[PDB]
Amino acid sequence: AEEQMRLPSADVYRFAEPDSEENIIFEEGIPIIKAGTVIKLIERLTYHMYADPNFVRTFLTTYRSFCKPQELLSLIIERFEIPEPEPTSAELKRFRKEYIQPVQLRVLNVCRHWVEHHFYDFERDAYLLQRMEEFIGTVRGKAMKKWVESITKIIQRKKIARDTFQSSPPTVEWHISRPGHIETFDLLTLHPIEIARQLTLLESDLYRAVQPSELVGSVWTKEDKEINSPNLLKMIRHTTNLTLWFEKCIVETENLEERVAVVSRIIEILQVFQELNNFNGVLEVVSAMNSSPVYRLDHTFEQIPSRQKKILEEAHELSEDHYKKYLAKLRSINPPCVPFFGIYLTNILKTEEGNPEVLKRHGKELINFSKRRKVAEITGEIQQYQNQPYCLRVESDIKRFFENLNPMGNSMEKEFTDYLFNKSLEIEPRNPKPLPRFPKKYSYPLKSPGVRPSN
Ligand SMILES: COc1cc2nc(C)nc(N[C@H](C)c3ccc(-c4cnc5n4CCC5)s3)c2cc1OC
Repeated sequence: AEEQMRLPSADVYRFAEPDSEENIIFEEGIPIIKAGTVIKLIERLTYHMYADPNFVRTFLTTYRSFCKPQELLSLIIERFEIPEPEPTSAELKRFRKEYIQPVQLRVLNVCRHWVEHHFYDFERDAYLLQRMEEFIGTVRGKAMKKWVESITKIIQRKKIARDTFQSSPPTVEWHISRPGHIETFDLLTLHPIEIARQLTLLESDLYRAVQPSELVGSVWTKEDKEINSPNLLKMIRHTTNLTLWFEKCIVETENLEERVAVVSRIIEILQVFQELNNFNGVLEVVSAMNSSPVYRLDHTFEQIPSRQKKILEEAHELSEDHYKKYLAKLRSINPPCVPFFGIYLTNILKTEEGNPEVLKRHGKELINFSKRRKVAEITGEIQQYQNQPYCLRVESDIKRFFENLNPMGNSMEKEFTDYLFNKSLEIEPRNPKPLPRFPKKYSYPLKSPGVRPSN
């Protein structure tokens, strides 16, 4: 074959090897890559024949699961440095025009996407950014000039990046605690509507901050979780803290009648979450009512009105049969919404545990890229809900109060959840032990203002 001899030799260039079942596999137009060696992945990422924006996006989202950022940069620079063949210039003019120029453009296309959509890599590693500017500095040619500028214009935008409502939002609601009196802020003293509004604004912001790479390769459960998954972990910790705070509010209210009022208020909070389509919020309340300390409180739930029970039961049924009702509800509503985040983590963990890192062919390891695309498709679903701002006014004091929630204190999670359950046994002992009475802890009126706003 003359076309293969037009390409460089194997002893001078590693990205012009023949394709086979020993180095690359395609899935069942543009071929979609099932698996392959890292060399073949870089080859197809910068393929001369066509543009592959789907593969570029998916590669750059997921590559950290099989290749370090330092390795990737080296490999795309090695790819870029295509050696010219020796002289006998008709062959050299075709080779430059039809192979070198396309591949070199495709490498810079990868660099542009890398810096525009995954600049955080270059924030985490300073030397990585120096190398990229070193490489983008030392270039040539008329066609590259535009790409070399566009890349360096994006880099300086991200250096600078380091350092309004459409309609009229509704009036902020208050109840017992007056505006400013932050010492009196609590579950029953703030207004339930406003608790729900401020948590939704907070959770919306945390949902939108999560980047796809934070979820790939289960990196949030590894040694470098705090650097690789800062927004993700912030979102999980909020959910952990809000859930355990609801549970703490209920079981530390030892008086039965006061505890009924606490539980009823949390169900009211959930009602406003569903008015707002904050599903994350709905399912935090559901998680709290189903926890071991709360779910067993039969005396408490006996006094909760039937309509409130029904609402809480209907919320639970969102999760039944692999979240069927939830998923039908989510696709049917209009913006704005906060999707339930927990399901995405569950399904990514099933993809990660359920598929192998590599595929065996003839004793050689090919990286399983279909595994990465599946994970990226799940992060794609996350992204489609990330541009949905709420027409709701921030209240900084209430925001700050829920931002600084720390129900566990200085306790570990297990010992705190053991405490909560032991507290549940104290306030409502198991049969046949009699139910003791406990004195009231609240000096203020327990009647809720309700969930209809003003006007
Ligand atoms: C399959 O088991 C469950 C079935 C469940 N079915 C339904 C319809 N809703 C569940 N959860 C919601 C969030 C509820 C929590 C508390 C609720 C309640 C209302 N009245 C009483 N309770 C418990 C003591 C007496 S309802 C389920 C939770 C389940 O596991 C925790």
